[PDB]
Amino acid sequence: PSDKHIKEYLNKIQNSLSTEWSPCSVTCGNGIQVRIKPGSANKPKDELDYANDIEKKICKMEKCS
Amino acid sequence: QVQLQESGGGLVQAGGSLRLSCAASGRTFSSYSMGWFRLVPGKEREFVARISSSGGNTYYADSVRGRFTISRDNAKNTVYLQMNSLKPEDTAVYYCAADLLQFGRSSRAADYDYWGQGTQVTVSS
Repeated sequence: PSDKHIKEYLNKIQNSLSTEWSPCSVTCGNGIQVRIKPGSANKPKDELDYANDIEKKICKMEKCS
Repeated sequence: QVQLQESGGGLVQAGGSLRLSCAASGRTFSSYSMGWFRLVPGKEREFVARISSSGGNTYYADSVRGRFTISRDNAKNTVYLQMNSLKPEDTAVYYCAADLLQFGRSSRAADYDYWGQGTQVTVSS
């Protein structure tokens, strides 16, 4: 997933960010999963640093048909 | 793909003030968080300030806190950096940068998506 894909997904769930892993951003192909890092728990939305506070991992789904 | 262009650099006496501006082409400026960075030769680009896409939240490096102000006019597709009480240590090429992330903090140059071409700012004692 591109930087644009990751950030546009964060913008969409921006008021739903929590320490819980999000679902995959896509149902097919490669997407991202995001969460607030446990060390950053309870940091309000507007204090979250993109690099330091938001954990991001790739989620691979089945190819798109 | 949005084009960013700075204006306002130049020579200024220590203790003086300067207003830099940065204009975005097209019709996407309002969807970006905007940032300013500065390049001293021999170091990485240093974060100066950031403003969310709405303009409701701003963030500063401690080296300019209390002296610089970042603001935006979404009607003009322009972001601004007002610099007061300038010091010789403020001498640098200043760059605007656009971030697709519309909220939160971001202080690393690598995590911004579009860049202007830089305007030199020189502060003599």
